Amino acid sequence: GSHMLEMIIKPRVRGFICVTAHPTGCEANVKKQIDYVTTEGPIANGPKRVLVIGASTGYGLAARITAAFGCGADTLGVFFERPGEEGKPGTSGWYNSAAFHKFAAQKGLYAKSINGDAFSDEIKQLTIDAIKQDLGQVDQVIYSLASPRRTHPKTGEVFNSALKPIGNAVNLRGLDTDKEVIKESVLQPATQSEIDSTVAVMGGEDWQMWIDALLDAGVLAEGAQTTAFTYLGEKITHDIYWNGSIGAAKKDLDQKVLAIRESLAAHGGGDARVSVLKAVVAQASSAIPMMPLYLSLLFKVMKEKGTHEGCIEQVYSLYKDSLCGDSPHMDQEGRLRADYKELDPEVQNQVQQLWDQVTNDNIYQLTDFVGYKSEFLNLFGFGIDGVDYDADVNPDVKIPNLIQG
Ligand SMILES: NC(=O)C1=CN([C@@H]2O[C@H](COP(=O)(O)OP(=O)(O)OC[C@H]3O[C@@H](n4cnc5c(N)ncnc54)[C@H](O)[C@@H]3O)[C@@H](O)[C@H]2O)C=CC1
Repeated sequence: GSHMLEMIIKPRVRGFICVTAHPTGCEANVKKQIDYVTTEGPIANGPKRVLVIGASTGYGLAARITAAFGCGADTLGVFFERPGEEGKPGTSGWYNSAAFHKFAAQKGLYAKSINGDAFSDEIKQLTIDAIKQDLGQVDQVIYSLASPRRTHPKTGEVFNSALKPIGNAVNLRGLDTDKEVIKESVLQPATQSEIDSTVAVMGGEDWQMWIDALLDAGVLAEGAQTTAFTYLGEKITHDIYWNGSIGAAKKDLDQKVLAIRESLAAHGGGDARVSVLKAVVAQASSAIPMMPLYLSLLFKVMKEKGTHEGCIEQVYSLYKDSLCGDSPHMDQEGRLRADYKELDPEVQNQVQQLWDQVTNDNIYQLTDFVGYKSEFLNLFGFGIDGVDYDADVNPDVKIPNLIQG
């Protein structure tokens, strides 16, 4: 009885994290993103040998799909995910990557992945080995890591990022998605070590080490390109993302990209850019109470303007318009911008006006909290069209050409 080895997978939410994922729904999600790309059409003169660091979920997964199925690229992915086993579904990023390999093979595209700590030297060396063996060199490096912690590869110190303002304490409105209440909480300012720790985790050092180690090993093509993804947002979240501990990390990136750009533009006119993207629902969104509230408001306002979109729409445009096309959105620091429709003055004015009217009683009249909840479950493979959630599945979905570090 393989009924012993298969199970019916449902969402289990503990705190504000979904601790299960559905493999069939994750596959359908990857397919939906692939189908969006192929419907929009090919992207000309894109890279053909692409390394994506953080390739299993969210924006990194969208970049891998865009590169592969939009630009026709062979892709090498790096991520840190949990395989499935009997009675214990793996992470959504694992099932997403299983689906990616499946569809890439169907279309005759190279797909290899490395599972391990991208902050470590050992994973960087395994990645170099794969490029040498399979691709020779890569002509694009996407940096799309998001982690709350980083083990420094030389010293072994474990750094933890902090989500805090700098200077004064601040009162931040948020939405508790477990109790479904509007709630304010006071965040204390970050200590200097909380700033230093957040810069170490979320700044540009590891990104630079990736370029540094790859160069020393000679696996970056001429005219090579690299970009790191980030969020800047506007006033509502600025206490954190502009002036806060995370802001300090983003000030690291605007400097590191200049050094990286200098190294590549001497290498046959390569280029490097910080790419700024719009706010989306991500796995960790519900645990930062301000984001569910902001997203629920932003979604409703942008839907009323016809401009709501998620990861694959964002990154397809970034590739088509900025990384590979001739209508880039450069800003004054030299950042590629894909977030301009979120930062529409009228959108922001409307969100900021609704921000100060939303209460426990009008949440569903003033916001798209419904949409937030649906898109959050979607991340883990739940609520997808055409999926029979009553059918048993084997949680141990395997991945060919998966290098375990
Ligand atoms: N979620 C959002 O609203 C926005 C996010 N971004 C940027 O997008 C990038 C990706 O983050 P998200 O898509 O937000 O969510 P995400 O959590 O979906 O992606 C995180 C990725 O990093 C990988 N990862 C984490 N720790 C790792 C480790 N130690 N070793 C190897 N891989 C590891 C995960 O496997 C996954 O592939 C980040 O650079 C973030 O700043 C930019 C704009 C908005």
